[PDB]
Amino acid sequence: HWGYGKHNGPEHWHKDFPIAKGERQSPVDIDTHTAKYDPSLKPLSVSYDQATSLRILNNGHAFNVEFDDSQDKAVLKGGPLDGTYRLIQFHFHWGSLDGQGSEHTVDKKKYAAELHLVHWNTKYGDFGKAVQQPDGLAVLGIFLKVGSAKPGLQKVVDVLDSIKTKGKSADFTNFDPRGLLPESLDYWTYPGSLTTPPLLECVTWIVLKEPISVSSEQVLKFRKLNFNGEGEPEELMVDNWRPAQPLKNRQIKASFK
Ligand SMILES: CN1C(=O)NS(=O)(=O)c2ccccc21
Ligand SMILES: [Zn+2]
Repeated sequence: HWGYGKHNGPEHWHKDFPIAKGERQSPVDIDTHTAKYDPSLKPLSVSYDQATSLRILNNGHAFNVEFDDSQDKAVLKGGPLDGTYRLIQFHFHWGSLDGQGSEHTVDKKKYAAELHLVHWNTKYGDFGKAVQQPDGLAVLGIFLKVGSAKPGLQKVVDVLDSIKTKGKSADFTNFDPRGLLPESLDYWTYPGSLTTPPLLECVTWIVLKEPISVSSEQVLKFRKLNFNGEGEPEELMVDNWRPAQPLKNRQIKASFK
């Protein structure tokens, strides 16, 4: 099945998932000089004060911190969005080396990692219905660079030992995702897709311009995770990123001058 290896990685995905060669695939390179300021874009509204985290899962591709999305508790609104989008999970993509790991790039620059906060449009009732709609999801993407530690990430880092291998999960309550946000909410936005199979074209991407800084020790602990299950040969969970895909007939809009 699909993964990030030589024989099942991104260049192979189109055989099982032909939408991989579609018209609104993600990620993309953000050419900062070609992105156009759109003064009609509103400020983002990130309302995470009542977020209820539940669990952290190694799914064999990344680790997901999952939230209770049975009520409007942590929501994203405003910006390019119409309506209300509920936080369901976040996860990261990262590299084997600090010079790679992000999915989106900025003027071809690759960051060490990228955080995806995944939200679904409440007008579709559930996540599974939302992913079938062109405006079903809103993903807030945040770049990670290596420098000073991010204090609000440490609780995530310290539980990873307990979910080393595929299929392991651990209770992960009371985690505040506000501790993962940079100061500025300036962003770029474009219509795109999930970045792993099934690669559905259901995402409004909102990518923040300001990266967060994490320490080398923090990202090193991401790289100790495993793609494999327990009792299988160890394959380090690294380079779980899809490279930039053709922009095709899309414009990237900027919220800022
Ligand atoms: C699995 N996966 C990703 O890797 N990156 S993402 O496009 O933000 C995403 C969004 C929704 C569901 C799954 C997702
Ligand atoms: Zn992702």
